[PDB]
Amino acid sequence: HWGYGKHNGPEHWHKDFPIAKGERQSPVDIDTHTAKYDPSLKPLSVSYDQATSLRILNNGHAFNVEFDDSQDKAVLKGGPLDGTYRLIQFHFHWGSLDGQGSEHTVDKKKYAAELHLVHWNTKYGDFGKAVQQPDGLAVLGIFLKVGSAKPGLQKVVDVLDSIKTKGKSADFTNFDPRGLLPESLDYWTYPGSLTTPPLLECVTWIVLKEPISVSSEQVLKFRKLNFNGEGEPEELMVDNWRPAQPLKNRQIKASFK
Ligand SMILES: C=CCOc1ccc(S(N)(=O)=O)cc1
Ligand SMILES: C=CCOc1ccc(S(N)(=O)=O)cc1
Ligand SMILES: [Zn+2]
Repeated sequence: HWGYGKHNGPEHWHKDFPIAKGERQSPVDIDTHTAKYDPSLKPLSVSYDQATSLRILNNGHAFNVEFDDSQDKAVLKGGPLDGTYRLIQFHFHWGSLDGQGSEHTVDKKKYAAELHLVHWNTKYGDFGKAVQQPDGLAVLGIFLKVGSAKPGLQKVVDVLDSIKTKGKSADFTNFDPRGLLPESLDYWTYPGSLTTPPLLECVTWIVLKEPISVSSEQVLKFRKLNFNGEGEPEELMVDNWRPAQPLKNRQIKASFK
């Protein structure tokens, strides 16, 4: 089973998931000087007012806050996207130290963590079909830096004690993901992939320029989670990020000048 350890981490993934060495892998370094402003890019439309969170799950790789995606309740549209993409879950990647944890980097800078809000293109009917399409998913990525607390994150932080180990889930209703966004929706965008196996090349990445700030105490609580299941040897869930992959034949576009 793949993971983030010395013996099953990102350098090993290609042996079971050969697309790991593909033409549009994620994450990437965002070279801010080389990214080109695209004045034809529309503003993002984030419509989360009717979002229905259901549950939070430790899946052994991260924790997912899951949403009801059986109707257009929380959707992403506009920007580089054609059509409507429904929010299915969000999760984070984070480090063992404040100086690493993000998957995307900005001029080689690593942030302490990165939030991924995962959406699937409604024209494909469900998430499983969507991941088989080159325009199946839109993932909104948001960097986290350590400073002031993010009040809208605290409800997530406080439930983590109940899902410490792999396979644990807890009810998690009425959570409003709007509380996780920064003020600005300026973004970079490029075609890429899932950043974990199966590494499918199905994602339009939309990475916000403005990080959110979270407190040291908030990120410390992420680091108390476990990769392992209950009753197994404890391995802290930290450094669950894939490093930047070759950009290859891609251009990163900026929504802003
Ligand atoms: C649960 C936290 C909610 O966070 C926000 C934060 C801002 C808004 S808005 N765009 O209406 O001013 C709505 C919800
Ligand atoms: C197809 C099952 C796995 O689903 C996902 C969904 C999203 C991601 S990521 N880190 O690229 O946002 C990784 C794996
Ligand atoms: Zn992710």
